[PDB]
Amino acid sequence: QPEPDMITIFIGTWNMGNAPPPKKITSWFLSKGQGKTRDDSADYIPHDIYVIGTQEDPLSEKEWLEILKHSLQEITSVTFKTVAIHTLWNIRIVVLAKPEHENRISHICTDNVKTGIANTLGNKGAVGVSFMFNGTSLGFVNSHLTSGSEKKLRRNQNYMNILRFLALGDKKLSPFNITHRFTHLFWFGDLNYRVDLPTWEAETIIQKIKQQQYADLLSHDQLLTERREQKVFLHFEEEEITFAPTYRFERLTRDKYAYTKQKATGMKYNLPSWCDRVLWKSYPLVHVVCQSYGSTSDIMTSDHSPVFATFEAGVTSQFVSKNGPGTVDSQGQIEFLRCYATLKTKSQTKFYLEFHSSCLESFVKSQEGENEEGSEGELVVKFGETLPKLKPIISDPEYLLDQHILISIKSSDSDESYGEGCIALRLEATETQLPIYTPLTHHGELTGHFQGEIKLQTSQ
Ligand SMILES: Cc1cccc(NC(=O)[C@@H]2CCCN2)n1
Repeated sequence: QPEPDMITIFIGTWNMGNAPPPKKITSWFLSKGQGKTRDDSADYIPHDIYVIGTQEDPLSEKEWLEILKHSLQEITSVTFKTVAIHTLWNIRIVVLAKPEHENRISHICTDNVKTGIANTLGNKGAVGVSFMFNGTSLGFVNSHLTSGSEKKLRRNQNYMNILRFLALGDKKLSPFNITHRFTHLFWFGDLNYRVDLPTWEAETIIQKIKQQQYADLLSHDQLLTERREQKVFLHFEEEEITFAPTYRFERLTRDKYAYTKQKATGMKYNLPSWCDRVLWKSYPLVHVVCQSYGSTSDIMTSDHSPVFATFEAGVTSQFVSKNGPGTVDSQGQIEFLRCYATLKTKSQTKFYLEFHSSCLESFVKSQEGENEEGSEGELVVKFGETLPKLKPIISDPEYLLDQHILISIKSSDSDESYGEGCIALRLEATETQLPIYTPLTHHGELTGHFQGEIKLQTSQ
């Protein structure tokens, strides 16, 4: 039975509004409703992995798992296995996988982050799951961010706290946050970003939605504008939105948006918004294709509609050679040539690099670089041809060209990372000097760049 080189992943996000679900929720898992929807001809084909994020979820874990499994079994005639379930307050993540994937799944991790301080601490935050699928690391974050149209900056802060503090994936990747630990990272939830238009324009917005004319609304969506200004979700992707705003509906119909201020809302307006979102970030040159992104039309127990997204995701096999794992394969080498980091920092410490990758027995520390001043103010750290030659565990090009090198640039004085990035080994040529590049981030914000040349030797 061959190992797969691609799987499909379902991501769902639903703010259930503290109400139990209706008896049938299959439309969600079938990607049917509004937006980019799934072909009817695929309805019986199971996804490999289903990841369900809920917010304002009133059910017990047991109650929701029974509904989910019975839903999938009705669609696919497959009894899915539970990979993980984790709940913080009313924020929950469930990961289910086809039983044939049991032997392929390992290193299952869960964690949560509570985002608020005092007043603000006690119901917002995030849950997450990670695991390995054969040679591929997968991370999943369900976040419920701060509500209210005038709190976009709090939402951005909530995002940075979650990616700093959520402890998923390989703890040996100590310089790296979740935005660098996974081949594929999916971040979804009730992100709570709103369409920023005047209150007086509510009925105009409703009209636009009834005409399915979303362009002048999406141009005011706070998540799209904050992303375009590099204030949040730097280096993540989102499919184009082609479904109506998923909040705030009157319950038991989808015919009415309930936007007007009420005591129950804290006297805040809830103009129709795309609160409920799915974003992803995959390592460079790994296959990831969104095959659906939309909302259901027939699940009406909440003031939100469920959102679905599905993905093709490239995966790699576990590799065993005569040599690695458990020795190097001297037929393999990675040389980083004429590299330099450009940093935005005002500090004047010396810096060194660390190279981390599951193609190495353990991470590699470089010598200190040579600091120079850039023409426009910047620190430039030069490494020359001084960098340690990296010795991968397997030299077979079918393995090595699918790997990635994580890079951290660290202060000699503090051993703190000033920037993290990732380089693909999916090169146009081996035994050939080729340009490489990554942006460098720290706490998910841009802090610099790393560029230079690579020379990769494989057994071919
Ligand atoms: C589908 C599923 C759910 C939960 C766990 C797993 N698989 C594993 O944990 C494998 C079994 C042997 C060691 N690792 N698969």
